[PDB]
Amino acid sequence: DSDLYAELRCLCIKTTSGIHPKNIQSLEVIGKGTHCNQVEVIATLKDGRKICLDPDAPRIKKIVQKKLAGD
Amino acid sequence: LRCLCIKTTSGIHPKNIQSLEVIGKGTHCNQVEVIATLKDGRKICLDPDAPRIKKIVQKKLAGD
Amino acid sequence: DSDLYAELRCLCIKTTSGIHPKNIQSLEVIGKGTHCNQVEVIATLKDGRKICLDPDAPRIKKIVQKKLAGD
Amino acid sequence: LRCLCIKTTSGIHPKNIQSLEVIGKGTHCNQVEVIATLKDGRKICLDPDAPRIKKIVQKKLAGD
Repeated sequence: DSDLYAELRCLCIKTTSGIHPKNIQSLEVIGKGTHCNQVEVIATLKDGRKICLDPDAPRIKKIVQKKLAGD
Repeated sequence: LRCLCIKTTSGIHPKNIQSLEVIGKGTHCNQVEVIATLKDGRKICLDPDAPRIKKIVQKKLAGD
Repeated sequence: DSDLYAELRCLCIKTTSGIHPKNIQSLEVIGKGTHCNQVEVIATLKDGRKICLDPDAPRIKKIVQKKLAGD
Repeated sequence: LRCLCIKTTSGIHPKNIQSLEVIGKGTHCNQVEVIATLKDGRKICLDPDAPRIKKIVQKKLAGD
């Protein structure tokens, strides 16, 4: 809890569960660790923009399973 | 440009996974690709259709 | 400026060139794009902590070249 | 988990690369791995020893 100079920790303090899966190009799930003590999910949109998703949101868990499935 | 993951696995323990990237099918890759990054920086492809993997993903998402 | 709700843009507003190459596990170089109009370099330390490196610093460019080479 | 890049390439245009990740040799992968993510989300392995790749990396760092 004593940051190193220029250290990058958690990326997403604000999150949403309101995205349409058809607009997502890829998804990254970053588990808890020494860099940040909360799970963070980042969705990369087809246009390159990125958005912070709520890992605990039921809708987000279902979006992740459909993606895995090729849905 | 094409598929990166030609060999995949389904028996990795979740304690070792730091993060996962899920990429859908595209013009030059007709399969969903799941790349896990280990705590030691090494990377591996996971079988997206194996039930063991679907559960490891849900646990990673929940803080497991 | 119009950001989408919960959008993630630039990650490193503070950067440094004072890092020892031997402590770096992996390096990520993220080019400019719609998500952020400046190059960003994130070094992941052996312990998992992450730090923002200066891409324009001669010392950083040389650290990337020795890493590519297996140093 | 071990070496992810068995096939690498040295002829991709930097215009297509969004980001690169460089991973050093470890206990079970005796080669530096360079994974490029294209703007379409596909991933590819780059030959770290080729001069055309060493230069593409420097252009990326420089913002070209």
